[PDB]
Amino acid sequence: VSNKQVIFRDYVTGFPKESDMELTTRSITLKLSTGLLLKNLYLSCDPYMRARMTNSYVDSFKPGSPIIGYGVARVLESGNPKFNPGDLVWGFTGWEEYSVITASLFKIHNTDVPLSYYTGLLGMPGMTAYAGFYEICSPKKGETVYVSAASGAVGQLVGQFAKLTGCYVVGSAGSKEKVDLLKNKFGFDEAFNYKEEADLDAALRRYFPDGIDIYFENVGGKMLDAVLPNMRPKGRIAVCGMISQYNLEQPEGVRNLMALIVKQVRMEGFMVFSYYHLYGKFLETVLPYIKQGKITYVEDVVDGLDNAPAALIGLYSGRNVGKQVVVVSRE
Amino acid sequence: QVSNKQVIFRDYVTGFPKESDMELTTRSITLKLPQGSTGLLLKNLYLSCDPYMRARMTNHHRLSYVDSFKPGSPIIGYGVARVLESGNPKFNPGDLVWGFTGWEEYSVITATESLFKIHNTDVPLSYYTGLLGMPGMTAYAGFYEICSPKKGETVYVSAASGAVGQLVGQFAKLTGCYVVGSAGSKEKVDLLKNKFGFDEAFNYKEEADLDAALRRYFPDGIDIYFENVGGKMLDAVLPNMRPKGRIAVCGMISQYNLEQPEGVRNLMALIVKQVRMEGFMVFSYYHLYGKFLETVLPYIKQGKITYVEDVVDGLDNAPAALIGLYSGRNVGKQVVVVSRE
Ligand SMILES: NC(=O)c1ccc[n+]([C@@H]2O[C@H](COP(=O)([O-])OP(=O)(O)OC[C@H]3O[C@@H](n4cnc5c(N)ncnc54)[C@H](OP(=O)(O)O)[C@@H]3O)[C@@H](O)[C@H]2O)c1
Ligand SMILES: NC(=O)c1ccc[n+]([C@@H]2O[C@H](COP(=O)([O-])OP(=O)(O)OC[C@H]3O[C@@H](n4cnc5c(N)ncnc54)[C@H](OP(=O)(O)O)[C@@H]3O)[C@@H](O)[C@H]2O)c1
Ligand SMILES: CC(=O)CCc1ccc(O)cc1
Repeated sequence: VSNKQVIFRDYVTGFPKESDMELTTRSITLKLSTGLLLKNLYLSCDPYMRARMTNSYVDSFKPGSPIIGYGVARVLESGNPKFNPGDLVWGFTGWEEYSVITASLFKIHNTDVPLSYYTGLLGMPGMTAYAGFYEICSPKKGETVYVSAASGAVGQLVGQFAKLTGCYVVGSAGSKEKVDLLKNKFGFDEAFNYKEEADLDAALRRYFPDGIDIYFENVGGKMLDAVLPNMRPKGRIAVCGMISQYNLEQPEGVRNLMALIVKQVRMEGFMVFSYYHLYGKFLETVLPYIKQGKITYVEDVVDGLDNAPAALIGLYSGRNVGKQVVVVSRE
Repeated sequence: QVSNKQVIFRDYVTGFPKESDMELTTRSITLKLPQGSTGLLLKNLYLSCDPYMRARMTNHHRLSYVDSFKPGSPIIGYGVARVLESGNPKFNPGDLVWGFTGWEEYSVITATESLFKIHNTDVPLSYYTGLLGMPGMTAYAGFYEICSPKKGETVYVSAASGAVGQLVGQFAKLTGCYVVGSAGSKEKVDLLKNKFGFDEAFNYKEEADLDAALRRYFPDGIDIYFENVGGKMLDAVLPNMRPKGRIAVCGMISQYNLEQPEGVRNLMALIVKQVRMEGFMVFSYYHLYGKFLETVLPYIKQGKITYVEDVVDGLDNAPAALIGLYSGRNVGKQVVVVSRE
C-alpha cells in the first residue's frame, strides 16, 4: 500500500519553516522479525521537537528520514510477545501512515476517552503537568499559582490541578480566545493576554498583590524576569520549558536572579522522562477527575499528514488553541 | 565624658562605593544609660565588613530586605562588643555579645534580640564576626541545608577564600566531597590548596574561558555549586552541572554595584540537567546556631577546621576595608578591630 511520510529535509537554524520538512509517498507491504508494525492514528505536535532539528538530551532527527515523535497507533502485527495485533499504543512513532518500530510504548487499556487524549491529557504532556506540579511545586491549599502558556497542553492541566488543590490560580496566554478559555472553561481565578500587557511586571503585581508562591514556567526570557521579583518568600518555580528561547541562536539573558536570594525561592528544572514510573498513579488520579467532569481538555485538531508541518511550526507562533493534535487516521 | 569616634554614612551611593561616601568624626559621650533605659551600653571591639552592606547604601530597591543606612548617622553592621551597662536583665556588665552595632567606639542598643551572648571565649573574639558569627552560619546552612551533599560528589565554590566560601570548602572536604574553589589572586589560591585543603583551586582572573576552566577542573561535571558571585561565573557553571545537580544561591557579589544586573543566558541547563537552584537567607537558619557551634568548635579545637581573617586596625581604616570587598582587597574574612581584647 501507499505510505505518505513527513520527511526531515535538513537541520534548522532559527525558527523552523515548512520547507524544512518534505511530504513524500513510498510503497510498502504490511507484514514484517522481533519488531512491531503500526498503523498511526494520531500524532502530537510538541514544542521540544524543535530541539531535535539542530545538529542535548536525545538524538537529533536524521535528514532524509521521517520526523519521529509521540503518537497513538494500532498494532497490525508483532514479532514481540508483549503486543498483539489490535492493541492500541502510545509512544514514539514515525510521521507516516505506517511505521515499523524496534521497541518504549504504553498499551492503552481505557478506550472510553477520545484516543487523541493519549497524545496529550493522558500522554506525555499530561504526565509533565502532573510531575511538575505535584512533584516539583509542593503545592498547598491557599497558595497563589501563576501558569505561563496557560491554555496549552501542559498549562491547562497544571491550572486545573492547582484549582483542585485549593490554590489561587492565574494564567496568561497570547489571544483573547485563549484567555476566555482560561476563565470560562478551565476555571482559572484570573487570566490575561500577555501580548496586550505593556508591562508584564505590572500585570503580575496587579494579579498577585501579595506575590506568587508557585510559578509554573513554560516560557522563559522576559516572562521569567517579570515573575522573579514578584515571588513570595519560599516560593517555587518549576522550570518546565522555555519556549521563547527554543528558536534563538543565542538565548536571552535573564537579569533578576538576585530575587532568588531575598525571596528564598527554589527554582528547579525537571524532565518528564524521569517520572514515567508514576504514570500508573497519574492515570489513577486523573481518569476519575475526567469522569466526574472536574478536569477538561481543549485540543486543536488538524486532519492529515499534509498539515502536520504547519501544525508543528505553528506552536512557535501560538497558532494552536490548546493541545496540538494531527489526525493521520481516525480509529 | 569620653570621646566616641564614628564612621558616618555621608550619602546614598550609585555604582561602586568610595572612601568619601563615609566620614570619620569624633563625638563626646557619657558612659551611662538614660534613666529607666531597657537598652544596652556597648563598647565595640570588632566590626565585620560584609558584602551585603552595599545594598544599604542605596535608598530604595524592589528587592530590599532591610532599611537602608541613614545619611548623617553611623554605619551599622555585625560586630562583637562588651556590655558596659544594661537595662535588660538578660545582659549584665562584662557580657560579650555579637550582633548589630554601630560603626563607633560605643553604641547604645535598643533592639537587643539580634544579640547573641558569647559563652566560649576559648577562641579569638574576632571569630564572632565570621567563623562563629553570621558568615559561618551562612556556610553551614547553605551547604548542609540547601546542597544535600553526599560523599564522592563534586563541589565548586566561588569566592572560595572568603568568609563564607573558605568554610563551605572545608565542610565539603569533611563530608568527603571533591572540592574546587576559585579566588582572585595567587595568594588566595595558595590558601585554598595549602591551608584549607581544597582538592584544587584556580584564579578565575587567569581564565579567559571560565566554562573551559570548569571543564578542566570538573571532568565529569559539578554536582553542587555554592554560588557567591553571579553573572558570567554562574553562566559558566550552568552547562557544567550534573543531572540532579544543586546550586545554593548564597550571593551574587559581581552584581551588587551595577545599575542594571547582567543577563544570565544558560538557564535552560536547569531543565536538561534537572538542577535545583535555590536561594536562602541565613536569618532563616539561626535556630540551628547551637547545633552549628557544637559541630564546628571541636573541629577548630582539633585543627580540622581553620580560618583566615583580614584584620585592619582602627575605625579610621574601616571605610577602606568595606570598599575593598568589591575589588577583592580582603584576604579571607574582613575584620576591623575597634579595640583589641
Ligand atoms: N520538561 C519537560 O519534561 C517538558 C515536557 C513537555 C513540555 N515541556 C514544555 O512545556 C511547555 C509547553 O508545552 P506544551 O506542550 O504545553 O505547548 P503548548 O502550550 O500547547 O504550545 C506552545 C505554546 O507556547 C506559546 N508560545 C510560543 N512562543 C512563545 C513566546 N515566544 N512567548 C510566550 N509564549 C509562547 C504559545 O501559546 P500563547 O498563545 O500563549 O503564546 C503556544 O501555543 C514548553 O515550553 C515545552 O517545551 C517540558
Ligand atoms: N544569607 C545569605 O544569603 C548571605 C549571607 C552572607 C553572605 N552572603 C553572600 O555570600 C557571598 C560572600 O560573602 P563573604 O562574606 O564571604 O565575602 P568575602 O568573600 O569574604 O569577600 C568578598 C569577595 O568577593 C570577591 N569578589 C568581589 N567582586 C567580585 C567579582 N566581580 N567577581 C567575583 N568575585 C568577586 C572577592 O574575592 P576574589 O578575590 O576571589 O575576587 C572578595 O574578597 C556574598 O555575595 C554575600 O553577599 C549571603
Ligand atoms: C516529553 C519530552 O520528551 C520532552 C519534554 C520537553 C522537554 C524539554 C523541553 O525543553 C521541552 C519539552
